[PDB]
Amino acid sequence: QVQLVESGGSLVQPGGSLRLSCAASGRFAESSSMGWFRQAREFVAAISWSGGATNYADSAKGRFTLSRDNTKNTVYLQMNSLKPDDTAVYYCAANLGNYISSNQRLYGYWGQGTQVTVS
Amino acid sequence: NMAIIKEFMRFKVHMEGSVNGHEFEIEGEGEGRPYEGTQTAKLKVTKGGPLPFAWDILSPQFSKAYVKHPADIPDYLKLSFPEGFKWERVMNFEDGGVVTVTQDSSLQDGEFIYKVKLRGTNFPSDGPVMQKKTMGWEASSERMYPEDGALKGEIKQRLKLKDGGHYDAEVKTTYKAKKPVQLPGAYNVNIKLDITSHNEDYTIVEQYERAEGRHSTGGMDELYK
Ligand SMILES: [Cl-]
Repeated sequence: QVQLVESGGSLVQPGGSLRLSCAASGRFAESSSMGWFRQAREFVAAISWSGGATNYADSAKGRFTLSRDNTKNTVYLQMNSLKPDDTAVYYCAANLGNYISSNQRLYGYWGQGTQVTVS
Repeated sequence: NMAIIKEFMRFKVHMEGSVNGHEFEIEGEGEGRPYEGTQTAKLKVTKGGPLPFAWDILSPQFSKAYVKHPADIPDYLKLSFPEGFKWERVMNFEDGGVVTVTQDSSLQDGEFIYKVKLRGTNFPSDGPVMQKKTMGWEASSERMYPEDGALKGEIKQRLKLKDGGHYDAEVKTTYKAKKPVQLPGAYNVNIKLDITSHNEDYTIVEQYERAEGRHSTGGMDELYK
């Protein structure tokens, strides 16, 4: 089992910045690769279970950064240069197969979403 | 991007080996869909050809990243990348033939890299291996279990013979990540390996394999995970 709890959604101004979190818990949390998807679902970015590989959708590259605290099996999505069309519910999902790319069907565990509004 | 497992991945493989003292080398290239459990490869004998023994004893040595796994089982071998894993196998054939293999797997420049070392011994002169009387493997079930910090698999593997008989091997393999990775519990992997084409002397051979893990405990709910 893996359970995912997200946090951090907020209202930010255009050009602004926010940091979202997702904490994984359960027997397989240590093996959970976590990917963010947004629904205004579309891939944003993902980070491997070890914290050592990241992969970003084109729209996220160079303005968003993902990191992982392995001691808490928690990932942090730092979003900069946000624009109104980044407004969405941001979901984090996980898999146990070292998958960090865009196919949402390969993530079997899902968080509850967190709302980001840019306006 | 060159260190992650995509839904399509290529591989390169080099094998050095000997069978009953006959040294040989093989180089090949493959491709497949790791999360779907399918792959193909094209292998070429680059030293020691034509081989004086059945290709089929070599075919299972050419890729466990390409196994479809249930979503709720840690996919130990995928998790081991990019550094990868090593495997070591013993095959005991029913007429006294033995194959032992060691293998290194890594992810480099966006492709898997496989290095294989093989030693086949004690195949009898009037058996099917040394006389090229085999005709591919039946589907197999590999029983997987964690042990001593590694993942083990056991198979009762059946080779078809041209005369309609069959030729069995008992196989045990150890698969060990290069760095610590969470081990799964016990489960099974259903595998079917086909030779899809070859030249007349088996110096160029194409293979296809489909492999899918399944829970072996957990009731109906753990089916088709
Ligand atoms: Cl043990």
